[PDB]
Amino acid sequence: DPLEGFNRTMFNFNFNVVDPYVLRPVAVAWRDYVPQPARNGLSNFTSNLEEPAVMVNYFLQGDPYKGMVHFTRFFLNTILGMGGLIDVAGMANPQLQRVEPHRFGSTLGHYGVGYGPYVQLPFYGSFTLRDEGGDMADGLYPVLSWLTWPMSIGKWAVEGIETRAQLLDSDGLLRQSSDPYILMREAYFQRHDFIAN
Amino acid sequence: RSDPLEGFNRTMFNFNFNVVDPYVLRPVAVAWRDYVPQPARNGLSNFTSNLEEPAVMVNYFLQGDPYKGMVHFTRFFLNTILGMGGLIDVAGMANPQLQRVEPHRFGSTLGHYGVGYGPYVQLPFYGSFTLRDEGGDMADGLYPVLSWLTWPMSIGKWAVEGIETRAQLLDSDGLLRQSSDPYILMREAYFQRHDFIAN
Amino acid sequence: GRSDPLEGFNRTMFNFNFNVVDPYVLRPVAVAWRDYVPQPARNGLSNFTSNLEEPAVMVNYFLQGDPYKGMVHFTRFFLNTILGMGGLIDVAGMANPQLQRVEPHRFGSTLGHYGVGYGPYVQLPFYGSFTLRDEGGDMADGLYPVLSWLTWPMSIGKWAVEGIETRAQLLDSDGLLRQSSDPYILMREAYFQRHDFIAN
Amino acid sequence: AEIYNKDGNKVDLYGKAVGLHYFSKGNGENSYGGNGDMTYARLGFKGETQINSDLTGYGQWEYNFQGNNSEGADAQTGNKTRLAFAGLKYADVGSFDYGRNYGVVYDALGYTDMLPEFGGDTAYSDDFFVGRVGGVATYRNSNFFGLVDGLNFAVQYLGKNERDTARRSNGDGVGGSISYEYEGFGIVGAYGAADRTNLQEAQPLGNGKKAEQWATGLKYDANNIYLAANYGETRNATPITNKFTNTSGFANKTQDVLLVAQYQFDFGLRPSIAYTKSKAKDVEGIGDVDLVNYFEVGATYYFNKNMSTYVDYIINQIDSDNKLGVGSDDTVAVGIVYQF
Amino acid sequence: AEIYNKDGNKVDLYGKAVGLHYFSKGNGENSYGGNGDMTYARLGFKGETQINSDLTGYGQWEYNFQGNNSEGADAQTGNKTRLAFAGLKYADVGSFDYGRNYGVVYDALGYTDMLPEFGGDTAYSDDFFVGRVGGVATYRNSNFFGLVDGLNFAVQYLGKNERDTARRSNGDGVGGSISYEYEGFGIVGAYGAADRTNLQEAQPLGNGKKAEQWATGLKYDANNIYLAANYGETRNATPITNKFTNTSGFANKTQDVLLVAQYQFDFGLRPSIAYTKSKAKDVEGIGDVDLVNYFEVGATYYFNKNMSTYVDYIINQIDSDNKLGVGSDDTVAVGIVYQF
Amino acid sequence: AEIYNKDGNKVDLYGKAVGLHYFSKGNGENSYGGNGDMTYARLGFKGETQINSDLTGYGQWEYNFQGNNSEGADAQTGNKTRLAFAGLKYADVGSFDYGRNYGVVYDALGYTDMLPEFGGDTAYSDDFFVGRVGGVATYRNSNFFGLVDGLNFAVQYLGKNERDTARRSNGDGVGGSISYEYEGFGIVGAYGAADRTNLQEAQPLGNGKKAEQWATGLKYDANNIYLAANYGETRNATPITNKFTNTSGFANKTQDVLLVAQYQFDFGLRPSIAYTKSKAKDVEGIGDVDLVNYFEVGATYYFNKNMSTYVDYIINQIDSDNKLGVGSDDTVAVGIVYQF
Ligand SMILES: CCCCCCCCOCCOCCOCCOCCO
Ligand SMILES: CCCCCCCCOCCOCCOCCOCCO
Repeated sequence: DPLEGFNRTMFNFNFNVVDPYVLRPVAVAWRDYVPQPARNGLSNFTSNLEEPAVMVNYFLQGDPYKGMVHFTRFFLNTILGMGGLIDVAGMANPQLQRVEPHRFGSTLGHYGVGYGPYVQLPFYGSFTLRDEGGDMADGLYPVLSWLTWPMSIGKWAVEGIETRAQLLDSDGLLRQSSDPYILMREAYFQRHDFIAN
Repeated sequence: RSDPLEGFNRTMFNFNFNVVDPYVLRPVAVAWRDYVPQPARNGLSNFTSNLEEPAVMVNYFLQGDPYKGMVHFTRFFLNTILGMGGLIDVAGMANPQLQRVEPHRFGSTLGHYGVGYGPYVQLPFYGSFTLRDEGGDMADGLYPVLSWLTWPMSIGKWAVEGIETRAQLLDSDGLLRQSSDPYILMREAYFQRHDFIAN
Repeated sequence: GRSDPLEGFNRTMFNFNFNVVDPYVLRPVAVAWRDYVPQPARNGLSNFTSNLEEPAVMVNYFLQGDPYKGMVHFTRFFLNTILGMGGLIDVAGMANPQLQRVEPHRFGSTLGHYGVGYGPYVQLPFYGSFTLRDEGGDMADGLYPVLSWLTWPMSIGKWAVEGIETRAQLLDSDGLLRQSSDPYILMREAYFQRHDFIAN
Repeated sequence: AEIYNKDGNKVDLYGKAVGLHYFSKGNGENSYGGNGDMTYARLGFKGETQINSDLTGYGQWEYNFQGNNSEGADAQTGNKTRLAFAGLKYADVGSFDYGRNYGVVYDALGYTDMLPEFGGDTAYSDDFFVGRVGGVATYRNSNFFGLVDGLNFAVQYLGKNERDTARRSNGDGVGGSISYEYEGFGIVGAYGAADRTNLQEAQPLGNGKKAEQWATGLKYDANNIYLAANYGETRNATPITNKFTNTSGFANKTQDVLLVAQYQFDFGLRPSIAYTKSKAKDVEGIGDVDLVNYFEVGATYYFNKNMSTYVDYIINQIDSDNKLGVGSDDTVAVGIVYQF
Repeated sequence: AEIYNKDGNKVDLYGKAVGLHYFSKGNGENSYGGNGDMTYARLGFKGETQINSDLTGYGQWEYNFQGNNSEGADAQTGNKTRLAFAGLKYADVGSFDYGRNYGVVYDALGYTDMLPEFGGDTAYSDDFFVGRVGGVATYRNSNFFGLVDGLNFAVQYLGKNERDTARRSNGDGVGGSISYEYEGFGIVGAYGAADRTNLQEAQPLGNGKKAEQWATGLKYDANNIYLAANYGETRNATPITNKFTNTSGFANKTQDVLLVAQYQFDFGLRPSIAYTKSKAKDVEGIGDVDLVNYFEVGATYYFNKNMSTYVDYIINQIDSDNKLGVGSDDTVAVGIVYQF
Repeated sequence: AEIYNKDGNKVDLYGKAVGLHYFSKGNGENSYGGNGDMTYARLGFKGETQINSDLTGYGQWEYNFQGNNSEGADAQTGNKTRLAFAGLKYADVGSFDYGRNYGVVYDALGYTDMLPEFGGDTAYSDDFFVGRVGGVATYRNSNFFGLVDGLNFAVQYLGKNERDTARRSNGDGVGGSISYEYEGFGIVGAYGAADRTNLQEAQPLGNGKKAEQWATGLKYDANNIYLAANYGETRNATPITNKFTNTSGFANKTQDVLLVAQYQFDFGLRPSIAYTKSKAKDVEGIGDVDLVNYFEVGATYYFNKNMSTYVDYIINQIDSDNKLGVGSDDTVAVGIVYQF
């Protein structure tokens, strides 16, 4: 952790001002006024744009099975399920149940590549080079390639407000630990390694 | 009971009872019961009772009973189209709330809204007659279905219905000959029946 | 004792048939048949040739006054010809049992039905048994359809293939005739026992 | 086949698939029946609901899908609805059904319309009361309201069909029939008359403001034996078409005779022989001319109530020089039938 | 109707046979509905499979066979497949089906389309979103994702069908509807808009690059009583045809009003009354002109759930000198119906 | 579905409703598959009666109802009967059926006819023995009369169909096929020849008194895997159409190759890749020219035995300057399918 000094700084900016004054209020508004069918209807839709990328990426990892599983997700949900708003593939099989995506970031880490320094950015939060920034490769080919740069920042934000709400309970579970920066960096590496391996 | 022209009626009733019946009507009714087969009989009394069904509907509306009034529409509709122009009681075979019932024509509408008979009269060859009901029912002759009957057909409808009635009575046809004053029975029977309908 | 005018000529032609034309010619051909020809093919062909006689068997049953059997053999021909691939498959007979293929009753039996007689019983070389009434009297059916439409190649072909099948089926019972005192008298008594049954 | 029967309504969805071939000289142009592939299928339903002890409702629809068309431009050729009607049946009082249904003179012509493929030559479609026609209301009563046993009658009203071709048109009309059947024997007669449309009148062949058809029948039907005969006459009703002058229209008069004898063997075959002649009269520019004239020998083999096959040979007794052009060659049909 | 139900797939084969007749003055050319035989049949299947606790797959097809055609050249006249689509339904999340199906503006016009034979005059077939049209994808959701009870909505997409006639063609479009239903009462509105074909734009009647249709509806449907009313307007959508100039096209505008009242007597008869008016506006060479204007009185007798009969009298209040040519004589229908 | 099975006769009433859309650049006229709505439904019956231990009678009829027509003038465009035939199956001896049924070279061409929507480009309808055709008699036998297991043959007779268009006509003919199937593997070949109609001979494109079609196939069909390949050649049989000169006729020769690979994942998806090329030869005024040339990537999702969905992408590898005019743009189809 080279930039441990810098990262702790941007984590404070994030933990103690941009979250409780901005992100966490915006997320509270989301939880109260957006009706549930709309909320999971929206994350069904944004996550559909990643399914062709995950299919391509599981092929590049030598798992044609899971790669065609995520094809099926995209195919079934775009065509029958109203352009990704309805999860027919999951209502279909339990083997089509949505799981969290495996993008180029994981293809690098599957084929052995490391990250670099774990950095913490203001307003972004956590960032590594291999996974974030490596997932941008999936921006070079269709569905994710068709998103204008306004559409990307919107998908970032809509997803951001959703995830940020889906943590409003374990809110204090981070606020109640001696070093909440190191729990937040160990939770990042728990999730990001689990995916590649 | 009030009966003003009782003197005239009884003589005119006796003409009907003692000469015009046993010499004319009762032999004709015997011939009818003897030669006309039953499918033929029920085909005509359904058929003639159909020409009154639209009138019985119209008069039931005028009394504020759209229900009963709409039943008789159903009778006419079903029996005319499906029942071969009224020969077949498709409506009666259909529902029990549609069973053929006694007609409610203009006489009953008058008596419903308070009108009386004034005097009971009895005519030769005609039989019992009131102004309100008989002849007051002639109002229905001024408008559809019954407006389409020429006076041959009208006297034909009256005549055929009557001969049928007399044939059905050929069994009781004699229990009335065993009663002290058969004028007062077939006068009280007229008001018994005509009140029940009007109420 | 039966009456056999041409007994001398016949006994000679029978030895030609029994002791030379059979072991040297017919009987090898019959071995070939059962050794190489498959059964679907074999009973497929006996159905096919026995069909060409079915219309004749029908006409002759009418002339014998049995229109019932006569309409049976129509049905045989009709069903087996159209549905049974031109007579290859015995659909009649798979259908009803009263439609089972039976031995033909042609003009020979129709003459004998009306009691005609055979004349002298003859035996011919390469032919085998021949009488005037039945063999050759059956030729009358060659004058009217199905059998009327057969070319003289097809006629001798139907004759030959039917014959080779018959002879192949006999390849087991073979020795039972080679062990009999006077096999000319058995093989002609076997003819009349058979031909009377059809004619009567 | 009855495929539904629940809560007092039962539905028979029925059909057949018929493989047909016709053999006749050359192209078949001068044949009774033509030449070539004739395969067709049929689908329909007969429905019947028990409203109560007196009332039975019924309805029926039946279509003819031709199997002998290509999947291209000609696909619909010969496809048609045959029957489409609903009605009510009253206790002993009879029945009344309206729609597209059999004309009443078929109550008589059906006697002889018993052949495996052909026959019934006078029961023309779309021709007043002798075949199926559109817009008929039919009262029928069997056993004369419960009185006379085996005595049926029926009376029919024909709503005018002003169509595009004179051939298929008709005016307002009415007809009827009575049949008596007693111990295998049956006798029947029927008559109808109707107006001709203006279009039918403006046809070269046939003249008259009114068209009429009647026919009579005898039948014996018992002990595996079937013998039946029909006599009838038409005025201004039989569709005729003069092949030489390329005109259509109607024959001013025709006499019609049909005979049929069939036995049903227990081993399955129902052979049939039959004779049919329809002589027209007073034909514009021709005079007297035959329309139908043949003997038939045919047979049907029944595997079971679902599978059968038949041959039907028409020995066509029509002349080489028929003044209207009716074909003079024989035709023989061979069929295999799966029905349900 | 349900004739198969096994391994979570169930199949409903349904139909009817309707003997129909129309009565109108003279030949019927100047009628609301015409005159003569109107008998038809109907066949279809509704299939539905329970894939799992959330998924029900479904498909449905429905055809119209006319009983009033002859068996000759006209045999196919009026025959058409009406509906043909398949789809998926998700556990209180909605439904999705593509094919030939009802357009979305019918979600409102259905309120008043309850007459025995006629009515529902604005729900034209092949007319953007008001009737059955080909090539629509439809999302529908009932009870708003399980939350709001009785609140349905639906959103629909119209793929262009560039056909041979302007009348039946259409461009790309989209529409939607929302209804609320609560204790016998119902309110609904719906709207759609689409591009017009170059064919439709090159028409004498009608102008605009976009066709647009909306309608709104109220109903009370409880205690044997049925009352319903519909108002809507079209811009460039109602197909009109000017009888004098023999031109086709569309009305640039119409305001459409429809009302219906019916009672259901327990003894079987369902009388009906209705008023319908369709006023066109800004019509080429005419201006304001009525398209539909009548009162209706009618009734149906229900023998049981399978057999019925009806009469429907249209008091046609269209003017005698209607500038577009709409027929001004009355029409009355009599029908008998067996269905299954 | 089997909707009747009683007293030794069972009837399967089957159908499907297919919501179909084809996407191709622009109007789709220069596409592999066209552009727009492609929805259709299908209805049929398959019936089979048990006559006895040796005899089985059978019949079958199948129709194609187009969902992509209007209810107007075009209602019947593309509607067709596909199959209509009856026959008998005998014990070991085989089976024989006559009617409208698949041609014998499809006994080989079916190997590669497995794509979700397209493929099977050489199995033309109404085209001698490669597709569905009218008036064929077909003997088939399984396991060589019980002797050789997995060895089938079939012999078929094609009766002349002199229709109105050269495209759908044909003369008298005959053909056959052999298959051997043994543990996932299958080998098949078939050949037929027939006379060409005088109309067919009088076409600009294509010449020869005789039409001829043959094809051979290998398949592996096991372990959730399906691989198959087809080679064949035609002489004077493949219908061709020159879009530039607006003449049709036949290709004097074609060499035809089809390949198919598919896997069936246990969670429901069946991906598909396939290659098809059909090159014609000796074409009047053109010479050698491609007719079909593509790779296909597609997939089918199977919800259960009754509900499915598919996308079928044709990467159309055919030229811009095709001398016959074959469209060169890709086509991708999307389907949702309810069948029963
Ligand atoms: C055009 C599509 C090409 C991609 C398909 C290629 C074939 C992929 O084959 C993979 C087969 O693996 C199946 C074995 O199953 C293992 C996983 O299943 C375990 C269940 O949880
Ligand atoms: C079970 C095997 C299937 C039987 C197939 C029979 C196919 C028939 O082949 C006939 C061949 O005729 C084609 C003509 O080819 C040109 C030769 O003649 C040219 C002009 O003389």
